[PDB]
Amino acid sequence: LLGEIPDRLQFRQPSLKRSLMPYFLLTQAVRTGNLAKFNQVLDQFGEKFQADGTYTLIIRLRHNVIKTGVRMISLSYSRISLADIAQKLQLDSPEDAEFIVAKAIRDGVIEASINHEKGYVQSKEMIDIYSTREPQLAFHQRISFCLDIHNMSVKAMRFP
Amino acid sequence: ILDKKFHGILDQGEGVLIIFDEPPVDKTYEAALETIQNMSKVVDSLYNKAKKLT
Amino acid sequence: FLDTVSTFTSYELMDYKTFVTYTVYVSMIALERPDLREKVIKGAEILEVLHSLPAVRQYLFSLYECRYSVFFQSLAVVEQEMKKDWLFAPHYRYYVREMRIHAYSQLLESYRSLTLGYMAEAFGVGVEFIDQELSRFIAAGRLHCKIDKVNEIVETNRPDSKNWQYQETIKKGDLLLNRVQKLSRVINM
Amino acid sequence: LLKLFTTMELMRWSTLVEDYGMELRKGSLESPATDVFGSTEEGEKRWKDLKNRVVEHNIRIMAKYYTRITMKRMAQLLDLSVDESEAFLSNLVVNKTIFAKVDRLAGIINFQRPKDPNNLLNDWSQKLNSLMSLVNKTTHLIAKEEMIHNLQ
Amino acid sequence: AVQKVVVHPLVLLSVVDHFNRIGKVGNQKRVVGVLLGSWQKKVLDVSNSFAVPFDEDDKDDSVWFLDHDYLENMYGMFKKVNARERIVGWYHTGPKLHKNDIAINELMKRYCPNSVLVIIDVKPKDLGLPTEAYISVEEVHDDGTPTSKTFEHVTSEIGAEEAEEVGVEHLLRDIKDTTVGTLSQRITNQVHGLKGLNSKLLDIRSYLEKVATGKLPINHQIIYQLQDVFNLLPDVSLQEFVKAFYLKTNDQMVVVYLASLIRSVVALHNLINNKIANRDAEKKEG
Repeated sequence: LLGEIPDRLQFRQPSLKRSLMPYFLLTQAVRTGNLAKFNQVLDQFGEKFQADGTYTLIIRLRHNVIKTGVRMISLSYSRISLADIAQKLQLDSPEDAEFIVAKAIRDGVIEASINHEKGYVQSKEMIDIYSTREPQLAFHQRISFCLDIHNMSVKAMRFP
Repeated sequence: ILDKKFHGILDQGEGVLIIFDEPPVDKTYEAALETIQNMSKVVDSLYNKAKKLT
Repeated sequence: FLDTVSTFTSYELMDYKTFVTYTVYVSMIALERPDLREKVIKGAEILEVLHSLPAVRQYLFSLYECRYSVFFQSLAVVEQEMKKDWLFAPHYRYYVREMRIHAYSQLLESYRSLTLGYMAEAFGVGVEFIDQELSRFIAAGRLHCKIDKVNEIVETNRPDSKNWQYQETIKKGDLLLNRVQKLSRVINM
Repeated sequence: LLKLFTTMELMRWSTLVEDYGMELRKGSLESPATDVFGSTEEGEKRWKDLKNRVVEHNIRIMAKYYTRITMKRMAQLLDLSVDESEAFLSNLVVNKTIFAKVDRLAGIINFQRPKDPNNLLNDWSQKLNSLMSLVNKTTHLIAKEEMIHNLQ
Repeated sequence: AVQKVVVHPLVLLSVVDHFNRIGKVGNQKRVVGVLLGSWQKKVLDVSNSFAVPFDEDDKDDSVWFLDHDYLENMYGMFKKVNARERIVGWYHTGPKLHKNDIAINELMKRYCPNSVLVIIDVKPKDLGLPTEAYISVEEVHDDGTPTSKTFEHVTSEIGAEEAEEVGVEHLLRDIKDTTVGTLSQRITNQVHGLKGLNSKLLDIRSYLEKVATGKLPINHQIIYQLQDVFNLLPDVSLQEFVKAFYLKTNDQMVVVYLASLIRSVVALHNLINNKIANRDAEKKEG
């Protein structure tokens, strides 16, 4: 449900292997935006999901994969046209694409500007995150995380 | 630029070749590469940890 | 495989010229471009055996020549040997686009703004082929770059000399220090 | 002569010709204008060499004041065409007397400074130099405080 | 001539111990003596001195006498033991200077070409590095006064010497030295605003008083001149740092980065090694 996942066989175990086979190819269809491949996984491997009780996500995970598919394209390209990404992500229509990109801006997923005539989508490179801003501000949480462990080591040292 | 004999960058549209030797690498590789070695300090100490406890 | 002719030819070494083919196909990835031309040109005993094969020596120097018109041809000839040889069946899949990014590494490093129509020239002619190709390189983390669509512009980038290069410290250091957090609560009890 | 060498600034090159065009008629002694402007092939070389004196002495003071300059502004300042400036930009820079970054697309050019990586001198001259004048206040203030409070 | 002076705590005490000499017998004025300077260079230094009985009448505000039989033969005493030590001038504890002080220096100019007077303080109070120093010159004046002899302030600084810190720096024993790098620089910062901005308010109130009364001093012109040198940055609303804004944090760029990088590995040195040595002793004992 995060939308960003790698292939999960790096977590596979030879004993857990046989049990995760219906659940394995699932995430393999999440990395791709094909509907025919994703729906075929739900039909054949849906039997294993019944014991887990995970069916709550399968309706909202379709909206999760379409965000991964558009993030793959938006990160790979500067400008992405709605008509070219229409059939490539097979949204099949210009009107629902205007609804998805609108909600993508509402969720802060995409920075793309859109020029509506036919229409088309013309974006630009997002920058200025730079150096002086994010790393040093994140380091406030990194050191506050580390200096607490200094106390955790002292507290653990006081018992002996 | 690939052979390092020339440090710069071109401009295809307006046709102006710009030369920059600026972007050094100094502090960074001297940090992360030492931490990658520090990954061998804890993993090799994991043997001492689990051995003395159980 | 740096030993080269010091092994000479043996019943267990089969044909040494074929052993030259095995070491030259791995040397176009693992052996970097400064050292790629070095081992063949400065290396004495290994240089005569590669000059005997016009197909391999061409693709070796054409890789240094950077021309992308002869790559898709000659790389297929190497792939023909990679297809018809044993133990290379699982390993040829990643080998294909790894020699592409090897040629594409030096490619995008050349210009900050590059038009893919100028790439159609060298590729002969890449139009929609490198569209999804180079896009599937970025998604897998291979050669992070920004290529503009319908605007015919490629952007370079990514300045890895400063920001993202710092991230290896704390990220690998998280599970590190986490492992000694949990194991610190174990002592005692 | 020496006026152009000291304090520089700007003067119309024809006004310098007005002064050094009378030295042909000056005299008494015409020999200084003979060896120089009296010879046709030697004069034309020294005339363009006289140009090298007036145009580069501007570049010497302008390199101190840049910062930046537009290409069109350099033409009216050097009293010649932009193409003659590019010729004077090429021959002076191959002598590497002044480092210059010349952009002909937007017309913005400048003399030095090398890309501004400077960090230390930005902070040091800030903190050390300037604040030394700021911390020297009370030092000589109590010196003058004694002066004003002893009489008044 | 004389630019700056170096006053040792030893010779300054020679004025202070004489404050016990004539302080018990009284009565008026102050402690006054003749100063023995050590001049190796334009920078002036003082090692020892000799205090002489001196009095200045009030009424009679212009009356002053040194004892010159004390000055002559005792010079041959200190000269015999120390050949380098000679009289560079005189001194006194002030606290301020009456107009009669013009005649004390001009009389002893036979001893030294320029006699530097040192105003000292027996009871430390304010505002800072104590005592004072003056030099005798003639600037006349711009208004046209007859030639005006007025002592100009000489910056005074304390200095040390070998073998003299034995008993001096021993008796305190209560000082914490320093500690450089943590508290030493920051206590100054809290004081740099205090001592920096208090003289700011004391002078700006006297500079406003100028228009009101006490004019002259006009000054002129030294007051506003170096104040305008202070004006390279005002800094006023708001800070005019638009060019120094990105540069502000850019100076804090690496300082925070290293502080983030050092504390990470210093922890790896502190955390790991502590856990190792702890469990080695703790669990193997019981």
